[PDB]
Amino acid sequence: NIQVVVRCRPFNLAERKASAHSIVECDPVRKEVSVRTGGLADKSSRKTYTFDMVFGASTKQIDVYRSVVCPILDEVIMGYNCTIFAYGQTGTGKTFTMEGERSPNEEYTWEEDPLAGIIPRTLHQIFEKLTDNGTEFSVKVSLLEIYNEELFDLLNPSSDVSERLQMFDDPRNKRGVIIKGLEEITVHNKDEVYQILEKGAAKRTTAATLMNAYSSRSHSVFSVTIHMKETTIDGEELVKIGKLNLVDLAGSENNINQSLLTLGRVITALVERTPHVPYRESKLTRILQDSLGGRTRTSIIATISPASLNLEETLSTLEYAHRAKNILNK
Ligand SMILES: CN1CC[C@H](N(C)C(=O)N2CC(c3cc(F)ccc3F)=C[C@@]2(CO)c2ccccc2)[C@H](F)C1
Ligand SMILES: Nc1ncnc2c1ncn2[C@@H]1O[C@H](COP(=O)(O)OP(=O)(O)O)[C@@H](O)[C@H]1O
Ligand SMILES: [Mg+2]
Repeated sequence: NIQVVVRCRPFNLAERKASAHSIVECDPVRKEVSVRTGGLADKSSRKTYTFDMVFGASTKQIDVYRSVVCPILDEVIMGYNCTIFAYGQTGTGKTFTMEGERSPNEEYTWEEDPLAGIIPRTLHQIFEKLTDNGTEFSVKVSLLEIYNEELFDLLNPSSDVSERLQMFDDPRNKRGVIIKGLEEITVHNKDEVYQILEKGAAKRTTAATLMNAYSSRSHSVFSVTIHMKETTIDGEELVKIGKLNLVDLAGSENNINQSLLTLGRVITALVERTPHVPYRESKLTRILQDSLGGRTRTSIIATISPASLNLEETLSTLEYAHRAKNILNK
């Protein structure tokens, strides 16, 4: 059930000018990825894997958004809960896929930037798809990040990062938590998206100075909750509630990341049909417990490098991502 797509990234300038030979190959139509585990391009040993979708270095943001995100957003907009994770080693494109970047030289507007990733495209699309149509709706976002088993709010402008939040269990709905003091910001219009992300980015900078390897070691959860009162062309009024969580995981490479470790152990228990699934063992899996063998529609985007130096890590990531194909939820 859980859908797992692989995204390979392009070689950088340091790799192009250093004449880099991709040890990776992608077959979208065959949904397959091949990794040369040794030897030459003349003759070689290769390892093959089959996923739910595969995107090669040539894949653009728009490609990923139309192919994977738009269908998930329609489900959220149907009153569903969905979650998408970006998993992979540092330098492979987790943040790039989830948030994207800006085109150089102030070339574009944030709505047009071909470099924009999932989070920005998604927030812009919600206001598109709903505004036109006859829908009443509010949009709330929160940005909850985990570093060394502590919780931070990257959107609260009244508090500074160093203030960690407390998490408790939800006495109402089992298998869910309440995070005390976490800000939920209302996005009044599309021209409110940008400044929200501007503020999160800003705070991220301070978090980064307060904590070592922050961008590499933290897990970030950006959630958009949609409240809709849709009045069909007829006159019916459907009240729906959707939540999409977008998770940029800490680098997969290997102190200890308890949330990463637990995540991997939760997948193992799920796919090996073990009675005990160790959710409670980390903040992340407690937060996102419903996304793992829960009533949530989840997708994993595994990001790999094409360079030869990263073979062991890309192998490790493919292997990890293949296994999660066997987790049944919803
Ligand atoms: C000086 N400032 C100029 C603007 C800058 N900025 C806001 C951004 O460009 N973004 C932050 C972001 C994002 C930030 C979060 F906290 C959480 C989630 C997210 F998706 C996405 C992108 C960058 O890839 C983006 C790329 C494309 C379109 C919009 C935004 C930043 F403020 C520096
Ligand atoms: N699919 C991609 N296309 C183009 N550049 C990419 C892609 N994936 C990653 N990159 C680049 O690789 C670098 C590290 O990427 P980043 O998104 O920060 O990854 P991570 O969050 O996994 O550590 C950045 O320079 C980003 O420009
Ligand atoms: Mg990152």
